[PDB]
Amino acid sequence: INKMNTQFEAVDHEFSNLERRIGNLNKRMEDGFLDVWTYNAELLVLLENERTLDL
Amino acid sequence: IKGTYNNTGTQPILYFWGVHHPLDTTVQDNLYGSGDKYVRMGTESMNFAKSPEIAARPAVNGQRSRIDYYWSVLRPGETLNVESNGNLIAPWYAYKFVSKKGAVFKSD
Amino acid sequence: GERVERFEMFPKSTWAGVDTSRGVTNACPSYTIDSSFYRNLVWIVKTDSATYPVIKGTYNNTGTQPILYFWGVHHPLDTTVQDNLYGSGDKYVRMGTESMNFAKSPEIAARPAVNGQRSRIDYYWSVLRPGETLNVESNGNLIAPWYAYKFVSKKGAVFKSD
Amino acid sequence: DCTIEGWILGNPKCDLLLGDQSWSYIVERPNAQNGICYPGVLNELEELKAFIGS
Repeated sequence: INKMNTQFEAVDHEFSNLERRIGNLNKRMEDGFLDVWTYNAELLVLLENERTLDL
Repeated sequence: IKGTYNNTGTQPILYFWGVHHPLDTTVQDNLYGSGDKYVRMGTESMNFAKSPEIAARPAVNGQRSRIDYYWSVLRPGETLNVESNGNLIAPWYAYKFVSKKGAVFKSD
Repeated sequence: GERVERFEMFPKSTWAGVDTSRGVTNACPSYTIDSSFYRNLVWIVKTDSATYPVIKGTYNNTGTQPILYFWGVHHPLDTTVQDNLYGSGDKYVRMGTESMNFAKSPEIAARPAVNGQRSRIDYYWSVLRPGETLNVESNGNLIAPWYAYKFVSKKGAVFKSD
Repeated sequence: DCTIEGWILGNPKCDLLLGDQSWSYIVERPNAQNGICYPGVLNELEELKAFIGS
């Protein structure tokens, strides 16, 4: 819980009609960070439960 | 017409103004005088100058004219000068502003 | 973009009092002739009579498809070229919608020659939303829209490869 | 009932927010109808919203 307390802050600013590219960049960055954090947390949970029951 | 405002305090000043674009030369010559018009504004770091662009746009809320709105932030110690020969929407009220990081939510 | 439908928005018979056929140049050739122009834009030129009368156009949106459209402003190299292709006096090219505002003035300058042309044409584009009306007005130097694209979208990308 | 545009511009139908105010976050309803009354374009509106959020 200590090493996971670091929060990644992200808010969706308004993007205009001519800011499709910046909007797509924001979306891709936030989605990639979400995928990374979700994968890390889930696989850590699995491996930790494994080695805990083994212990 | 000319105007000026000095900044004495320590609060930034968010302010707004606008330029009116009629639909006919008749509307322009009726609301304002004749000749070349302009709306210019300056600060220690801001420079703005807009000329009237008369065109008959589609009607929105019964208006075929337009008003382009612009905004700026006068920094503490910064002076603002405004000059116009016509088509000027003049600032009347502004906001002294002190900031700290936040966000905006679009929900019901 | 998922699907497009090319249509004609402002026909050549919309601009009154101006010559609609002279809008060709050797810099934009086809495979048959040497002097042509874009199949979607019209280079409006003066008739025998001078002064380039004020031209207006409009288009209403009835359907449910957004309309990608293009236009342009011509900048000659001399006041001679401007006074020859268009009338005399202050020119302008202005356009408006429910959300778009455009206004360009002629900026005559002798640029370096590209494809035998020392003049320029600034191209601009926009997307008329469903239910949005478009108005166009000009006293000269206008490249008028002729064909536009009704457009229905879904996320995709573009690849630069051989 | 309004947008940020009509709020800081001073649409006469959004005068409940007024004078000296303070907050931590701002809520904007989606189906509002009191925005820009006289038609026009508010330049750098997205940057204005971002600067107002702070």
